[PDB]
Amino acid sequence: EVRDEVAEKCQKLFLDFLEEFQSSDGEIKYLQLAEELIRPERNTLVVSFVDLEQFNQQLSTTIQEEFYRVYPYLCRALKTFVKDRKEIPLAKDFYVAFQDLPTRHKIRELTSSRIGLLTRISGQVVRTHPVHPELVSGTFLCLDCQTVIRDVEQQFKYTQPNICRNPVCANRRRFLLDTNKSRFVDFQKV
Amino acid sequence: NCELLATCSALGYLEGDTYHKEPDCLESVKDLIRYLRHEDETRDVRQQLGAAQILQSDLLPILTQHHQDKPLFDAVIRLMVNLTQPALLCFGNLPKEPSFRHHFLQVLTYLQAYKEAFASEKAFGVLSETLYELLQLGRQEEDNLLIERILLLVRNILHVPADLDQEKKIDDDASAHDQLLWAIHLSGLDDLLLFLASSSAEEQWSLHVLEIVSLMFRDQNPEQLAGVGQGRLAQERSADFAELEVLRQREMAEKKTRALQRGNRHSRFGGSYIVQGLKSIGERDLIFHKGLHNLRNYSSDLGKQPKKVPKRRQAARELSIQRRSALNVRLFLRDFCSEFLENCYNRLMGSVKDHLLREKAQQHDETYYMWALAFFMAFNRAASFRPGLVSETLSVRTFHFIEQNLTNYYEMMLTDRKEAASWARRMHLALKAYQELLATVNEMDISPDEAVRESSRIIKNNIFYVMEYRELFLALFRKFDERCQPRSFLRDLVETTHLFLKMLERFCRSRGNLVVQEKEFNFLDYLKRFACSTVVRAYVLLLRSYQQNSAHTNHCIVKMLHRLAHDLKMEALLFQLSVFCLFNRLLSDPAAGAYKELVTFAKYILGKFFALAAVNQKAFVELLFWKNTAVVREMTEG
Amino acid sequence: NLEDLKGHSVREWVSMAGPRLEIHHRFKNFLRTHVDSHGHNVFKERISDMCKENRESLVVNYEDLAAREHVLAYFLPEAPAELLQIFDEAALEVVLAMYPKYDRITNHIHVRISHLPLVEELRSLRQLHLNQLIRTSGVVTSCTGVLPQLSIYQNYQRIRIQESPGKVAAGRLPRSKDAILLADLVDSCKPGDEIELTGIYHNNYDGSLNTANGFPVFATVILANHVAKK
Amino acid sequence: LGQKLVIWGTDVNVAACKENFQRFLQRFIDPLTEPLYMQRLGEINVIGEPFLNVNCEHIKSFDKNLYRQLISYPQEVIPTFDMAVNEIFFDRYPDSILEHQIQVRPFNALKTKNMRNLNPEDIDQLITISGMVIRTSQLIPEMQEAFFQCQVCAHTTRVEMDRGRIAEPSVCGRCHTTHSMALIHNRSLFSDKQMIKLQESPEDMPAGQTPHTVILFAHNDLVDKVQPGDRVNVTGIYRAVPIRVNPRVSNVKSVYKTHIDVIHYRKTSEKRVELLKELSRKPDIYERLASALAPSIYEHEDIKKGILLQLFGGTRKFRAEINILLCGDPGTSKSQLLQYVYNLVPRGQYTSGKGSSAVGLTAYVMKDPETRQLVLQTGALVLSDNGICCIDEF
Amino acid sequence: KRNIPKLDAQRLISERGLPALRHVFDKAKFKGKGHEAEDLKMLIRHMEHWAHRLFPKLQFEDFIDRVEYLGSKKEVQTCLKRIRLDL
DNA sequence: ACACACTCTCCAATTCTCTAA
DNA sequence: TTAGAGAATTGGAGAGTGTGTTTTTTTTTTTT
Ligand SMILES: [Zn+2]
Ligand SMILES: [Zn+2]
Repeated sequence: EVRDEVAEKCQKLFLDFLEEFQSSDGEIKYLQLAEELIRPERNTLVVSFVDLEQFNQQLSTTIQEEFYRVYPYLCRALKTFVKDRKEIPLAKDFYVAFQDLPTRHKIRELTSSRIGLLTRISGQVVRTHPVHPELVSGTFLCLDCQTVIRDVEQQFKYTQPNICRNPVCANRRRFLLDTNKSRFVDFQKV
Repeated sequence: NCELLATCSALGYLEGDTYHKEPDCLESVKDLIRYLRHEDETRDVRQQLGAAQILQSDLLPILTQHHQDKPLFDAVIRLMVNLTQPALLCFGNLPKEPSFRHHFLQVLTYLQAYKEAFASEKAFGVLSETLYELLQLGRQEEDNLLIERILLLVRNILHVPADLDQEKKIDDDASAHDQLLWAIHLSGLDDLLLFLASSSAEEQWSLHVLEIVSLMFRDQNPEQLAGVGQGRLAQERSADFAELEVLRQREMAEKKTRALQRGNRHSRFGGSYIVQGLKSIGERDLIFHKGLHNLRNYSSDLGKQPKKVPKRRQAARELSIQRRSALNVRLFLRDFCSEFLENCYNRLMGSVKDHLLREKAQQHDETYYMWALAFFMAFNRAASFRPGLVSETLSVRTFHFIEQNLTNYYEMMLTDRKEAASWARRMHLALKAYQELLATVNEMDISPDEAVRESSRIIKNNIFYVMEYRELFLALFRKFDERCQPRSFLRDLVETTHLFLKMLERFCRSRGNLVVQEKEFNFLDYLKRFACSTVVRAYVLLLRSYQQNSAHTNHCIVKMLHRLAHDLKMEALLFQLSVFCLFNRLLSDPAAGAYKELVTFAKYILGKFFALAAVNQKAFVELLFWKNTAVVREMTEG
Repeated sequence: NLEDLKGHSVREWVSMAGPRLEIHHRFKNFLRTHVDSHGHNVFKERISDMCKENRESLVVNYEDLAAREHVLAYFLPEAPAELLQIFDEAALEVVLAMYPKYDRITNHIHVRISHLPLVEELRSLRQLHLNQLIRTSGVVTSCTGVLPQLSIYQNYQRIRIQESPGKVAAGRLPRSKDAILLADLVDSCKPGDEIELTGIYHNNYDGSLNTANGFPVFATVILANHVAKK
Repeated sequence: LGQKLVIWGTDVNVAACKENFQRFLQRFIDPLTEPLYMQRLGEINVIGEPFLNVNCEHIKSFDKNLYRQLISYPQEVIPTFDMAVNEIFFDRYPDSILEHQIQVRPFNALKTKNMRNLNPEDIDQLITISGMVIRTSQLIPEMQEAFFQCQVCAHTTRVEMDRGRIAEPSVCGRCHTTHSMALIHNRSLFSDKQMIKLQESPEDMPAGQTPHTVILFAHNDLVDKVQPGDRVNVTGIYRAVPIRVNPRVSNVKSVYKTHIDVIHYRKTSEKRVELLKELSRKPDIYERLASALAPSIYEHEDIKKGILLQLFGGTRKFRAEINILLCGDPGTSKSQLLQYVYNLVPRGQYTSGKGSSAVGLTAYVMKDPETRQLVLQTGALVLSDNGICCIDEF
Repeated sequence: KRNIPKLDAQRLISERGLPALRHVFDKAKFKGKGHEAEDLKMLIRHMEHWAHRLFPKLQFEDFIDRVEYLGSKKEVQTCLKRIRLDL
């Protein structure tokens, strides 16, 4: 029922930007780059912030001012755009990353004023930790009634269903993770 | 599971892009039919066949590549017609039992997959070519059966609903229904629908074509569809930037109001105040623990959680939302709609009305006929073509027919408790169509032609002289209920009432008095019937959403309310604490500048209240309770 | 035809009765018919040597499995825990056909794969590789005692391997992983050994990692299938 | 009706208190022209800072009654003074735009209490103390307004929160399903906090004893204004809090812990160009500038000239800067000379070749005493890049 | 045990109900023409205050719904005839 | 001794049905 | 036409049960 209108408008306009932004020469820039995502190893598409700026200042400003709230809707736009063009296994998921941002902030300027806003910094690395797999969307099997629960999205602590859609089950604990149809992403700290 | 998965493999196999059938494939599909003939009531064979994905894997290649074998083609078509039959028809209802509910949902899931699989244009192309050949015969019973099952196959494919909850697509993107509809155009299958609708001897198929066409157009309303044009690209682009701008602005404003209301120091800074002289529920003055700024807009209830409602106490709600399809689809639909109205409407309506009158033992669904006339009359009026394009429907028989159907639905909704929800839906559909008839006769008055104006006077004369149309609105208002109907029904009813009163008033002006079914009429006496306090309660409920109501809705309701209060002098019926709470919220909102008529009417009636209250202190008690007509009139006497 | 992947994941496909039986027959026929360049039967000799010494463990080479029955070689790294199960069932009855009294010595025989081509470096493992067959190298640093594990009871041992010194860049630090050895693989190594390890890459939940990092991040381990010194 | 409000546990009227502060603003001219704080009000209207300082001595000299009420009840009085200032600020200059309401910061000029003499009688009074800073925490975020969203139907609601307690919804009002509302952390609204640790200064100690310490909390604007080792005067509210016996159990100890809630703290051109041009155009300027160095040293002029030339240096491949060495007996004035020139240049550094020195010449890596994570400690030579580094017992 | 409080007709006709209502407004004052909005705010303020005396558990809108339903009962009419005119 | 999670019970609120005012 | 009494179904207020919880001796490399 409820819909975040601001987010939906951003999704529509960002899709139009990807499909309509012609180069200095005449071909659609990001359409050509998108073809590399067919490779198994590739997940992330890089977008230039100044290119985004040329389409409309309102969209540029909204993205920077509302980034964390809006970000998952940009991924859906790229997912849709790629799916149109060439065949890829449908279980794969795609990511958007921005660069050429016009400004820079000091470490001591990073304060709770700008939680959630798009930002750029620089520093010197002291230590770097191993790679791990991180769960983003779980699939669970409810054992007492043999029914599957899909796209259980995670937050900081590991969360799961406790009662299923199937009403006769009366379960609370007997749930099994499908580690073959769940999906993960690579994670690293520095 | 494994038994069917092993045996179903018999049909054939795929070599790159060439499909090779087995030499006993016909006997194999006969065995699949033998499985279905002894299927369980849970539809287990269908779920097994769906799990094995036989339709997607083999039947589509067989139909596309091996259709030259007409007996095999016939077998495959009838098999998938049985398999694709809608789940509601297979189970007979949405099941109450959780096991059968799960099976229903799984069957419907496989049907959704079949609908996606059928999106290949080659299937529609072969079907259209086959049907084109069959109609050239001017035939055997098996040929008629093949026509029948072709039409029913595309009907079944269209019928199973799209999961908008699964798709979650933005407007102007194509849903499964949209893509399949575009494939109908790309195949040219639509041309055969227009042939069947326009050809007189094909009347037996026209009843099916009505269901096909009405299934296609469901997402697009005719007014906005008539609106479209080639410049819509820039229009949507610019408008969307403006919408995004106002949305951002509204969030900013609301944030700042909250920011000023909150104190500046942190949440543990403390303090405590005594409100000297303001006694508690207890024997002593109130102690206030919150921040100083909060007292500027204090109400004691602010700390309380809402009352927890019982499960069965909840009101009705909508299971649907407004949408727009892709511009290509919108343009195609507009062309098809224009061509149907140009060539097919009057002939098809005559045929369908003939079948509904004759074939009562067959129990044909009248709601489609009413849907189609409601849709095409609205499109025709939105385009403002000559009334001659919709000639067949412009007669008294339609009003009588729909009145008896609507009153039958009303009586059934009251009596047949076990199906009152569906009877309410049927009744709502009938009301919508009737409103379009009234709008049509209203429109032709402002035409330049005296002949159609006289015809308009004849129709309106019969409608106002007879009892039923003027009594019906009061019958619906009397039995409106929050579990029975959602607020959309109430909006349609009150707007139709405003239109009916407008035309009634214009008709009464023609002579010194109007006589009706037998008594001398009086417009004010008729309006006095609506002074029932239940009707006002329904009006107040509709007024709570004035910001979400349409401009036309707000105009209609406020016009009727002022007339009823002022000219009937029943003003004190509106002295209610619930209404006064709504007035308080109304005058508090900074968006009040958009609602000048409503705020001025509110201040006017509150002025009447305070003028009375200055004389008579009993008004503060009466404000808590609903009035009988005698009490409304007695309050001014005291 | 076994190759007809339609409407199912390969894990589901090889679970079906038809494909399971085709895989079973193909591996059995491969065992009986495989010949060397001289026209000698390879597995007659190898099985007879296994039986004479009571060793209860059969080694197969990936290269000539691929060369003769490529369809099985194609499925094998994608669903190892399925095809290896079918392979064990098929090998035991060939052994009993040749040596009918061998059930007196053992009731199970394990097939072990070798010369798998897709070698990976011990720091280039990613989530792309989960639940697949891989090959890596490193030096053992930690090694538990041999302990019994429930199933009946069988031997179990756990080890830790890290990148070989001098294969890390100058002045930086090595990565490492844990591995599990079951049944006849225990005491196939001791600390300081350099080994070549073929196994299945596998992951599971751990509350300590989630509480230490604040994100729902899992732990991983390698199930050994064949171990050999380089 | 605001005139009915009276502070709890006492008998002081809020509205009267607000009026008295406004009279002070409208009347207090500087005793040493519109009122003094009205000058600052006109200035802050254009400067755009969010705060206004007031000296307590002006309040006292204007009215003893208001001063007594301020010191007694700062928690209720200070928000009232905030409201008074904002009323004047927006009654005047109504077209001016400002993002926040103005804060008022009353401050007392000099120390009133030794931090050894704070007693249970002082709790929640406004006090001022002085000392030496020891350590400063990392910045801490703090919740202000929680954001709740329904899992079932995506309906949202906001909860203003009550002295650290959140009023979690039990049921979604739109879809009537219990226990379906979830807190969205990064959509909530936050504020800044920092913890500072302070010690009594060595002058005011009893003989031979070790020093006492206190903990200070600073919010929003003040959250990063001091560093370790320096010395300050602070004004704040003296708070007291109970502590729990264990993280699970809800029992509390019978002896409370106290801290200071900070409100204010204080630390203890063409004309120049033309003067420099004229002075540079004067004869024997090289001798004069050299003579200006180290007046305690009466005869070593050419050494002073060499040091002056090192301070001026060359300009930018080849090393443009200058290096100098001083040799001879110990006990000679050379160390004093190093300390003198060290104090003349902004990027300067000073240390000894002895292992007992305070900071090393060599860079190294160590564990942070707070987080126990690694930190890279660069040496004095690196820190003095584009600067002068003085080395003793070389 | 389980002595749950609730607002029924006997509670509604008690002193904190209609009698207290009858006496609360005789101290109030209203400004009238061109000030109807402010008068309404004052009226609602007193009404919310009064309602909280009668049953301090419900929100004001929910309380109004209970009073709207409960006004139907003959028991409150037996008191209304006294409140109107005089006892 | 003092907190979560789970299971279970009995009391009486909400609606259907028949009846009088 | 409007309202109250007797019978049936259902929510949840409440109780009970199970479980968890700086400071000393010895080696090794490299600095002296
Ligand atoms: Zn379940
Ligand atoms: Zn909800």
